[PDB]
Formats: sequence, structure tokens, C-alpha cells
Amino acid sequence: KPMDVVKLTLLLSILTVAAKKTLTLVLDPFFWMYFSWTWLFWPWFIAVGLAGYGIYCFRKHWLGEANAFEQLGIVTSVFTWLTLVPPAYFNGYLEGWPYVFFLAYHYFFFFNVSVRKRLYGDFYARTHDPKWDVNTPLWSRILFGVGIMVGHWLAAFEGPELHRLPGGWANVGIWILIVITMLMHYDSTLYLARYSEKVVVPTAVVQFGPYRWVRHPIYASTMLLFAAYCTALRAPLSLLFLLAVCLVYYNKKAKMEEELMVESFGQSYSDYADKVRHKFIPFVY
Amino acid sequence: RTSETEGTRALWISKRWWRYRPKLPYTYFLQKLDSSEVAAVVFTEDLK
Amino acid sequence: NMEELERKANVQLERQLVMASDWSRTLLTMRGKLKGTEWDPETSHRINFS
Repeated sequence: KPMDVVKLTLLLSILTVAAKKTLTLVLDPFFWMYFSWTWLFWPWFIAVGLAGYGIYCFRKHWLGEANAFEQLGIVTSVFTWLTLVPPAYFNGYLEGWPYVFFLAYHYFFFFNVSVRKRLYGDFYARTHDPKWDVNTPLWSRILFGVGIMVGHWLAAFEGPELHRLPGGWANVGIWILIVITMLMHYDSTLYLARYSEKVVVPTAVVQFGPYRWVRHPIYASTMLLFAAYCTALRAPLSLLFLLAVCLVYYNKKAKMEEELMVESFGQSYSDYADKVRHKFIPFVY
Repeated sequence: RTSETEGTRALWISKRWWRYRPKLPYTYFLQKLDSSEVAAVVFTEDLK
Repeated sequence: NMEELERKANVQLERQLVMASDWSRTLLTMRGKLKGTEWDPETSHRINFS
């Protein structure tokens, strides 16, 4: 057909123009002087370009079509954008504790995956009653996330520069806090997930290990992770502010969950809560 | 000379290892240093 | 103010020119156009100290 030949000529012309534009961009030494003028911020090409991928995958998961890599990228976007970006923004050099806490946060959140895969077939959601899982208003969830961001940026702002913070025998307490946090959280998770038949359907009342010290141990362990984090860059003020905001939201969800399982269980969790009154921190609250 | 930059020249290299530096000529460096436009000269240990 | 900004723009132009010449050299050498020239010469007989 003649129109096919005409369109082939047009495609050849526009491809010639595009290839010529690309070639005269490349072999021009001045575009090489100006486009290699942006390599100084090759650290800042990645840390923001990945955020668009993270939010795009977040929207895709909100629709309901997310592979494992995209959800991993969602939590990675949150966690990296939390830990590494603010001190890199404030001092321009990242060396030391922010790296290892970026590792530690991912090592922390990949703990429901292993427990819910070992004693299970795969990561697919199962069928259960709708009333079992406690929900909480969306504005409060967004407020929790925003407060966590605010406290982390304020922690990086408040803390001294990464070379002024001491080492030696003062960095050994930080390791102690890290290890005790991950022990308590893993014990709490292993004790909670052992007694549930479905994904979250508790058959009985758990009162073992971290449950005989604190009624809500996973929550306390998570906050203690942020407390050790605010101790790492030496910013106690942010530690106190996350104490306030995390305590407020997390106590709200704890009250909702507790009233649900007191209604659904009765005297057992009643005498258990009589045994351990201290709800989040040992004999502080 | 009471500049607060007493020894803040090499640890900059050590910290911002992940930056980029392009190549500069020699006789340009000599002619540029003769007119005193350089306030920092940081050597490599092996004179290369 | 305009004098100081003029000096700033002029030294900017100088540095732009010298890295532009650097990129021009390292680009034009790779197409064989600088072959036989001083920047990309050819091997010949050696030379002694004297």
C-alpha cells in the first residue's frame, strides 16, 4: 500500500532526526562538560529517584496488584527515607551509625516474614472472621507516620556531627540495646504467632516470656528500637518526642485491641492483666 | 593567619569519597598557583 | 557590585573553557582524528641521553 510507504518514509525521517539529536548531544564536548557537571550529586540521583518508584508501588499495592519486590520496595522506601536521608542532608557525609541502623531496621521488619513462612505454606492471606483484626482510623495512621518522620528529622538535626559522637566503651551500650531489642521483639513475635491458628486469630491467652513482663511487648520493642536509634545519634529530645507520640497512638491501638480480646476471652485476660498491670514499659507505665 | 581551617583538608577527601573530580592540566596549575588563586594543596602519599 | 560579578563570570568562563578543551581533546582523540598528531603519536626509533 502507498500509505505504508509514505509512513515508512516519515518514520525514517523522524528516526533520523532523533538519532541525529542524540548523536550531537553525545559527541559534543560541551554537553560532556555540562552533563558530567552533575556527577557531584550522583548520591542524590538515586535517593530521590527511588522514592518515585516507592510511591508508585505503594499506589499499585493500594489498588491490589503488588508483587513481593514492590512491597519490599515500599518498606525500603519508608525505612531508607527515614534513616539515611536526614543526616546525609545535614552533614553531607554519611559514615558509621546511620549505615548500621539502616541495616538494623530492615533486619527488624523482616521478622514477621520468617515466622509467618516457617509455620505456614506461603505468604498468601487466609480466610478468617472480619471482626478479629483491629482497625484504627486512617487519619491517626497517617499522623503516626508523619510524627515518626518529624521525630527522625528532628533527631538528625538535634544530634551532634557523626565524627564528634564518641566511640570505644561508649558504643558498647548501643550494641547491648540493639541486641536486647531484637531478642525481646523476636520472642514476643514467636510467642504470639505460635498460638494463632489463622494469620491473626488467637486461640488462647499468651502469658509467656515478654508477655509476663509487658502486656504489649512487640509495641514496646518497636518503640525501644526508635529509642536506641535516638540514643545512637545522641538526640534525647527526639527520644522524648517519639515517646510522647508513639505512646499516644500505640496506647490507642492497645486499648482497642485489649477491649476486643477482653470481650472475646473474658476472665483469662482479666486475671492476666491483673498479673501484669504494666502495659508498655516495665514499672514506668 | 587565624583561619579556623587549620587541618580541615584531607578528611574532606575521606568523607566525600563518593563525589566526582575531573582532570586538570599541569602548566595550568602552575600558572594558576603563580597568581595565588589556590588556598588548598593536598598531596597524595606517593607523589602521583 | 557589577564589577565583582563581572570578575566572577569571567573566571567562570575561563574554567568552562579549560574543561571544554579537556573534553574536546579526550573526545576527538577517540575517533582517530588526533592520530598522527602530538597528543596521539606513533612509535619510532629510541633516543639516548646525550
